[PDB]
Amino acid sequence: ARIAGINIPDHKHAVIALTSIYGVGKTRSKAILAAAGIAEDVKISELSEGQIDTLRDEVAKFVVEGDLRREISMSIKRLMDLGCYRGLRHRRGLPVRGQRTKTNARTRKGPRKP
Amino acid sequence: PRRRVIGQRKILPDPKFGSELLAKFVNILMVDGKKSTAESIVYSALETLAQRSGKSELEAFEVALENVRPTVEVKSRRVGGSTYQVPVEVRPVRRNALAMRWIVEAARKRGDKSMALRLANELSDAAENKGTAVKKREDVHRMAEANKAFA
Amino acid sequence: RIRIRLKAFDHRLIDQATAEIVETAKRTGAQVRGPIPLPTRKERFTVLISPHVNKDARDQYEIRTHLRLVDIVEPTEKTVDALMRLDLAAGVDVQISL
Amino acid sequence: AKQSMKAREVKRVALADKYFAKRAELKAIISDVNASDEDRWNAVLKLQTLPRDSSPSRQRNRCRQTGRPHGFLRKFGLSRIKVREAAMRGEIPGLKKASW
Amino acid sequence: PRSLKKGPFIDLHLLKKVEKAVESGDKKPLRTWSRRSTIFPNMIGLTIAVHNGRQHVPVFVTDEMVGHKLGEFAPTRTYRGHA
Amino acid sequence: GQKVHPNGIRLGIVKPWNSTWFANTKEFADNLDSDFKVRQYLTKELAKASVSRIVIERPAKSIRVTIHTARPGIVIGKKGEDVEKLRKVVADIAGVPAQINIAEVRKPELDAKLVADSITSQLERRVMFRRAMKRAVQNAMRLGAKGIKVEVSGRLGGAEIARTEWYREGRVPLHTLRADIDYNTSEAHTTYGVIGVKVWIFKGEI
Amino acid sequence: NQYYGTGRRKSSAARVFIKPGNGKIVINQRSLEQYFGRETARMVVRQPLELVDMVEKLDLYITVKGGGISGQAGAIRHGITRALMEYDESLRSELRKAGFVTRDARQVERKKVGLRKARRRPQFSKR
RNA sequence: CCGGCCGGGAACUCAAAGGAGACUGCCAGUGAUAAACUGGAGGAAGGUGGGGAUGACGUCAAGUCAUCAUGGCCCUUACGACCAGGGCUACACACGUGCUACAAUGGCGCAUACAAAGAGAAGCGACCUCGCGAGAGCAAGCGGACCUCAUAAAGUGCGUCGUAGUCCGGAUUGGAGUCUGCAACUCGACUCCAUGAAGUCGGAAUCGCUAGUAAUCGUGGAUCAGAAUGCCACGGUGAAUAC
RNA sequence: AAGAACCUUACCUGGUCUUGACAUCCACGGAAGUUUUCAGAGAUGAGAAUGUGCCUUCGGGAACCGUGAGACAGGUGCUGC
Repeated sequence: ARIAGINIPDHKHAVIALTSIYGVGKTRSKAILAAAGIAEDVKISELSEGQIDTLRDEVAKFVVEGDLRREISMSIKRLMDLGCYRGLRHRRGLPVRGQRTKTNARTRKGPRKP
Repeated sequence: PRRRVIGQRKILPDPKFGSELLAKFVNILMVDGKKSTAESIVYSALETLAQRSGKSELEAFEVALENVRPTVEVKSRRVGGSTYQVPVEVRPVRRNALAMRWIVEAARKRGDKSMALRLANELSDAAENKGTAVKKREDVHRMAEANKAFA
Repeated sequence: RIRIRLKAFDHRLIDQATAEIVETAKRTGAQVRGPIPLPTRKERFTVLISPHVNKDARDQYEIRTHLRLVDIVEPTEKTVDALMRLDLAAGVDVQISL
Repeated sequence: AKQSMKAREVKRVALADKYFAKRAELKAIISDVNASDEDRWNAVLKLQTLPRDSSPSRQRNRCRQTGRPHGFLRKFGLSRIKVREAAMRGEIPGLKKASW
Repeated sequence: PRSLKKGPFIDLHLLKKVEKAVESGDKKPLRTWSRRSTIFPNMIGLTIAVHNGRQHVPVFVTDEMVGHKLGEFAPTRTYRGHA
Repeated sequence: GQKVHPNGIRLGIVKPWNSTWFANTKEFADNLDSDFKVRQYLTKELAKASVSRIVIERPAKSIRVTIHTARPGIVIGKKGEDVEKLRKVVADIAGVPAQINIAEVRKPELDAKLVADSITSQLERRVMFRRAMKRAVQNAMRLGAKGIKVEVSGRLGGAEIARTEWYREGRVPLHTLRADIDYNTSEAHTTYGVIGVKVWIFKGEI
Repeated sequence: NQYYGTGRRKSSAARVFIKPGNGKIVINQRSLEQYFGRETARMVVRQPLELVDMVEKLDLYITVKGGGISGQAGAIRHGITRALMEYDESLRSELRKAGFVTRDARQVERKKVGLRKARRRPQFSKR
């Protein structure tokens, strides 16, 4: 009931419990269950430990929870100390993909205080 | 409107057992022109009800419907500029549609595992007189009892 | 085989043209199919009518293009030179296709 | 509507035909599947060094009477103003007022 | 992102300027108006005066700047703050 | 903004088109604007010479221009020569070979373009506007028209404030689509500005 | 022999070829039960065949084109009434009292300029 | 080889041309021997059948001198002309119009039924092969009721999810791409993998709609190299309510 | 505005030309054209080859190119009161 970083829920199905990992979404868990051989509509309460340790190595195949937060944080850090356009937008706290900054972007620039 | 008194629309009856009442009910309960989903909900609410009661489907729906039945309404008119609410004796064809509207408004709340399971809870709760649509009917009756000074 | 395909903008003008070619056909040796009504084409444009603002003020125009199919079968050389002969009108697009 | 602009559009068309004929057979060596590295890296630049206009993506399709850039119709080659005026005068053949 | 079977982009005049500044051995800041060009691994360490529509801002090429384009280090809009 | 163009709606119902040729989409804009150049070029040279409408046929990849004019003797010239001039230049200004034919106008004061020509020339030569409008009205009604309306708009005396005047005689039913309504507008550029003339002539029902 | 009826409803057009036979129904080389599944066209095609109670006596070969399934159901109802009407003409006077011979045109309105979907205005706001 | 595929056939759907047909024409009653109204018959349709186009004299000295034209001023080594780069896409904020949602009348996975209207030659681009996909290669057919865009989607059948911010939501952001284009940084569209924000039906207020309408679902076109949640059109399902 | 990456574009920075990017008339000379190189962000500047076509007053004629002088061109500049 525990993979590389964290606990997965046990009464949920295999792909849904596998998405609780950072770095594993839907297609990642589909490929993980396809490489493991376990049919995805089983529960972790149904499943024993040998299947989940063959799951452990197959999710060690992917860059997952801790070093993935490390990779994303370091990539934003490299852009931010690089001083480029996207880094400077990451620095001020504005959208970086060319959104409209005139009216919208309360997700990026935060909830509407003043 | 301002002039016309035009003839009524005539709908096609209920398919499972021929009634105009259940066709009006599936038309009231529906959403965005989805007739098939609404009639599936209505049928899975009424066949699952007749085994809770014991009678057959139609007249169990009829005394689930007639317990929620507004005898009178209120209205608002004007005589002195005062503009109070005066009660009125309702026509039965709009009484029946207001009954179905109150039943659906009851069933949209009280949330559980289905819409049809919600309806099969609602109509039995109205048919033994402990629902919230019976609370709407007795609140309409109370607001007309308080306003009986004008007639 | 020779088929005649002719288009116009006026159906009153395209009727008389296909009438003339079916008559000059069956004068001499052409058991035709006759004028055959292929569906007309409607080009609907919708322009703004003001020089400036008022987007809601528009005018909708359309072109209609009529089609008639005469398919001359049992062809003789008299059919091909009597189709070489006549020069129907302006506004009529004729194509003889072997 | 600025005679300069009409002059610029008729300027871009005449260069466009000549360098279009050149850059059509110079363009296919870039991205066929499979030519080589060297002709790709030569061909990007020998497509590049030709002047910017003479490419057809710098045309504008102005009106053939007033030179208006916005509100163009490709069927008539006119702006919507001159389409409506020449349609009301009866000069565009077969263009009735649509009413369905 | 440009398609991979096109190759990266650099102007003829900028690339030949870079080559003549390497062959000449001199390392002053040189100016270009070509913000659309990709930086390249032969251009490391030298200063590029990139146009932002008004000025020519000096850009110092780093190891981290290689695959990018030249316009990302010359912001063309000056904003400090409203209030 | 009021009053849809009468020739426009009766193109649907009553009137025929000024241009008569078929074209697919690649030839359409070219034929259209070359015919615009032909009409614009003939406009001056025979707008000294009283024309009402010119119509373009294009049969057999060749342009045919038939003019309707009030004075055909000034149009043909002497010994034909002027119109061969026109023929010689129209096959230059339209590409395809050209033939030009001319009809006579039997009603010189019943076509709205020619009446508008008269009123705009009189307005630019500094006649009073009221005399020109009333004379056009009485002349068309005396030649025989079931109605006329003249509409003259602009400064009209030399004015700080522009004015609009109109005069109808007879009946002129615009909403009736079977009504045969000749209608034309013209402008006279004067020293005080441009003055618009509009002329509706109602000749009967079909 | 072979009696014929054309029904049209809501841009659909059903052709009905009926003959004296068994009670089975065939639409576009499928049977009725496997062509339609919902409660319309199980009532709608039956009501002309049930007001004049002839469900047993005649075979019905049906081709339909266009529209959706309820429009096809109305179109086959209108075709079944006319094709039945080619038998006897007291049938139409008895069936007309419930409808079934009124064609019920009711087309889709065209979308208007400035409106959004042929009646809806786009949200007037005073300021 | 059951696909109208082929002999064939001109019955049917259909395609367009030409006619008919709907007028208070007929019936009874109310109505000043009236105009008319109400009801009835037949009739596909009933009373201007539905929808569109059609905008009277004038008003607002409304809008447009930046589509055009035009009077008068203003400029002429410049307020004119050519180029490269930038900007029109900025952002403490405010408002308008939309789209997506907050789920179970729903979400996801599988199989599957039924449209109309259009566009297409420096264009639309089958089939097959290649990639998870956006796409590429190869490249027939078509100036078109022929070929292509082009599988319609809601629906239906079978499963699973059991009411949680959750298998709802899909913003944001990191990475890897594809295509158009001289060029995708400022500043395109899309695809994949990952992430998984607010949001739990919305204050005072306020808007649209009378029937194939509202609501909802998809498709198409113009502009256009590329770039619609807009605009213009087309169909599918399809109400409630008019004292 | 039925669709701003350059173009569009009218706006700003910088570089450039001013009888002009687009018209007509005079005088002088050269087929028109194509290919190709350098310096340039480019507009542009100097070149290098190839080219000489048709009627013929054939020192001329059309069309294209530059040169100088003006008449003027050009203005999305202002007033929609």
